[PDB]
Amino acid sequence: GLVPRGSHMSGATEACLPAGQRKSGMNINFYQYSLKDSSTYSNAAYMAYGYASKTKLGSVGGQTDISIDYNIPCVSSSGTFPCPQEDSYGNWGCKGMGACSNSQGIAYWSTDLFGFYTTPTNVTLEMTGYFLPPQTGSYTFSFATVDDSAILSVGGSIAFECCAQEQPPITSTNFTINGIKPWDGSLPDNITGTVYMYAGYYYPLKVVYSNAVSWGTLPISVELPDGTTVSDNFEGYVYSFDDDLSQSNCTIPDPSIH
Ligand SMILES: OC[C@H]1O[C@@H](O)[C@@H](O)[C@@H](O)[C@@H]1O
Ligand SMILES: OC[C@H]1O[C@H](O)[C@@H](O)[C@@H](O)[C@@H]1O
Ligand SMILES: [Ca+2]
Ligand SMILES: [Ca+2]
Ligand SMILES: [Cl-]
Ligand code: NA
Ligand code: NA
Repeated sequence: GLVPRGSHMSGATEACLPAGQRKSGMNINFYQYSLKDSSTYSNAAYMAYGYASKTKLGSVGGQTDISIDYNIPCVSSSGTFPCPQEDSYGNWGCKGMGACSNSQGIAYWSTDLFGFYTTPTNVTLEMTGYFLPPQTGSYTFSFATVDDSAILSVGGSIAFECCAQEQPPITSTNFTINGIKPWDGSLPDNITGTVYMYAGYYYPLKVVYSNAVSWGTLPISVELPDGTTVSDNFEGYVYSFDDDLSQSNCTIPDPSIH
């Protein structure tokens, strides 16, 4: 045939072609989350959108290194140093530091998350931007682990609306990766999700992440169509655009036929 037939049953992921000035990296918004609240983040509506009904603490833009690896302090005999969780032991010490005099269960303030001074022990944050595939094909996004709760969403009308990156969150719960902390706190069923993408279109991307206490972890990766993996540093793949609600042609409801 002259033209491709298109993905079946309108199944292509919606993408975007924003016409404005592209910015490298994602925007990170931070919102209040209560220390040791082990229920709010179990919820889908909260992780999709309800987080933004909490106080907004601040934001930072232009972030290309997006994994989280927050370690609480150990107030040790030799000073205060961050403790990798796997090195913690007893009640409690940190291997190579001896016993720690401080509590695991209080809030701690740090710039570890994106340079923004907040409480990484207890916070929710929303990463938004557009993923630019260099290759047409299947992309597999993954979280290596999740501590405490996270989702990843890809696509127009799923992550956010085309050319409307800065708007309040949309209500879609059609997550690409559902990493929500289960009520009965095992691991989530699946912390990887696949999207078929067409090169050169901008795909809305949203990550929402919550920590309730102590350590926080979210190692983010994507496997490209060519089989290579990009981990943590997404420079060259993620971008931001200021809203332009007036750009009529911004949404591409089916890239395969566009
Ligand atoms: O923790 C989130 C991000 O914080 C930034 O300031 C850098 O340290 C990144 O390497 C890290 O991925
Ligand atoms: O699961 C509740 C909790 O368990 C541990 O205390 C640590 O792994 C925390 O980071 C985690 O939030
Ligand atoms: Ca829409
Ligand atoms: Ca935690
Ligand atoms: Cl030790
Ligand atoms: Na860690
Ligand atoms: Na520290």
